[PDB]
Amino acid sequence: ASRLKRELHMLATEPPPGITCWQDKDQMDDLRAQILGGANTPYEKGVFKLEVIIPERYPFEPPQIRFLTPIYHPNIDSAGRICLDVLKLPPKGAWRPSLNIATVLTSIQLLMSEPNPDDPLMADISSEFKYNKPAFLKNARQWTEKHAR
Amino acid sequence: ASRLKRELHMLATEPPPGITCWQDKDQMDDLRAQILGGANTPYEKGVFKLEVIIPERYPFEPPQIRFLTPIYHPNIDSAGRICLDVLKLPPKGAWRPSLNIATVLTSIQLLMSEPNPDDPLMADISSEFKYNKPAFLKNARQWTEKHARQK
Amino acid sequence: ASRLKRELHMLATEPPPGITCWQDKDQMDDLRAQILGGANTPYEKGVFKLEVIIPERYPFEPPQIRFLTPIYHPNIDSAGRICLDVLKLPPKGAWRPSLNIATVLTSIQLLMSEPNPDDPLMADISSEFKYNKPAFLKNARQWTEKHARQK
Ligand SMILES: [Zn+2]
Ligand SMILES: [Zn+2]
Ligand SMILES: [Zn+2]
Ligand SMILES: [Zn+2]
Repeated sequence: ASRLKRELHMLATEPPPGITCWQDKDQMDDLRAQILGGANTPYEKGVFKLEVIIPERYPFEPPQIRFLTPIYHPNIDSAGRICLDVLKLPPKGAWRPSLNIATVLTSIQLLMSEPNPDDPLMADISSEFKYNKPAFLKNARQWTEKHAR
Repeated sequence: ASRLKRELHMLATEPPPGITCWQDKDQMDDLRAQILGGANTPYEKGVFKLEVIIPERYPFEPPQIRFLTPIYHPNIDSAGRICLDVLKLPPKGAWRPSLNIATVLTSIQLLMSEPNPDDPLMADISSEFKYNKPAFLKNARQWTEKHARQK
Repeated sequence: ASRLKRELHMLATEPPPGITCWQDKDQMDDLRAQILGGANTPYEKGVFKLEVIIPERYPFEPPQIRFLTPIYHPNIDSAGRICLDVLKLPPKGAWRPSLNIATVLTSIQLLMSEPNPDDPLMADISSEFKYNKPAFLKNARQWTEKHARQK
């Protein structure tokens, strides 16, 4: 502990240029959610599990949400990370303390139904969505059958 | 502060249509495993670390297992998630309470020796496995050398 | 609970061949870091968050570090995992106890400025970096604006 304790104090106080390092404490790390796949989307009949972390400064900062169930989507990556305006920090992002967990989950449900070509987290899936939509839908349906449904 | 408790009550009793939100309590979250790379597989020289999480209603739901070590394989992704029948619920999947941690780890070891081309979690890797096999095997050997600890 | 303890006993005493289990005892898991995007790189004006885990055997094994903020780079994957010599053990790697958390964070910052096409975790990005650099720089800039920029 002597090294680590002192090491951490040196990083807190005299870090290298462009670098900072601190401790956080989440309010809650064991919250989970489930979203049903929507009618008239390739995720229909699938059930999708998610992780919801409530960070230290909620509701001033947004919940931190990743998909646990795999999903084939241009805005959702191999690690389940999600690109969405209401999940991004103010002032540039759309999160505010006048929204809540329910509204962000409803926004993720909407995203599943309305993928956004301008916000790629998965460049290959985004390219397929743009230039060969029938192939994208086939793949999205198969992944839903394999990993969700 | 008190908001969150109230918020969760409201999510629990009256959620949005198609959405549910609840609290999980894992039986154990710090359990680890290690699988030695198999003979006559491209993973031979490596050792592979995994995390094993035991959920609240085990053994009625399967263990939640992810590779911590990077591995180049069509059925395993960058988060270490694993597409395998014994890790999925019936009727589609093969989990039942007559299986256990030891048997599912053995099943994952067999999956490492026998990849499945129809169960993809990484699109480029699956395609390459089926259509450009020599490139797959070269990449799998190189990833073992560069990103796994050597045996 | 009784079932789980019985299983852990059996795994400790008579595991399947090639497979072992144990419980990790990390020194620390709640440490966070931040790297400012470097001047004269495509990551300029981005702010990048990272997770730092300090394992049981630090400083004789390296710290375990990944990006939480998405970044477009040949040596960093979709889960934020980082391919870098000082994060790996010898003989293949360069971690030694004379290094520390601060120097490794500085090495990650240097890696951002100087990608390494020998060690690709992202094959498509590595090819773009080698053969179509203006397109690499343009895409790295766009990803920075979309996922890492705060004003
Ligand atoms: Zn984003
Ligand atoms: Zn690709
Ligand atoms: Zn699957
Ligand atoms: Zn590596």
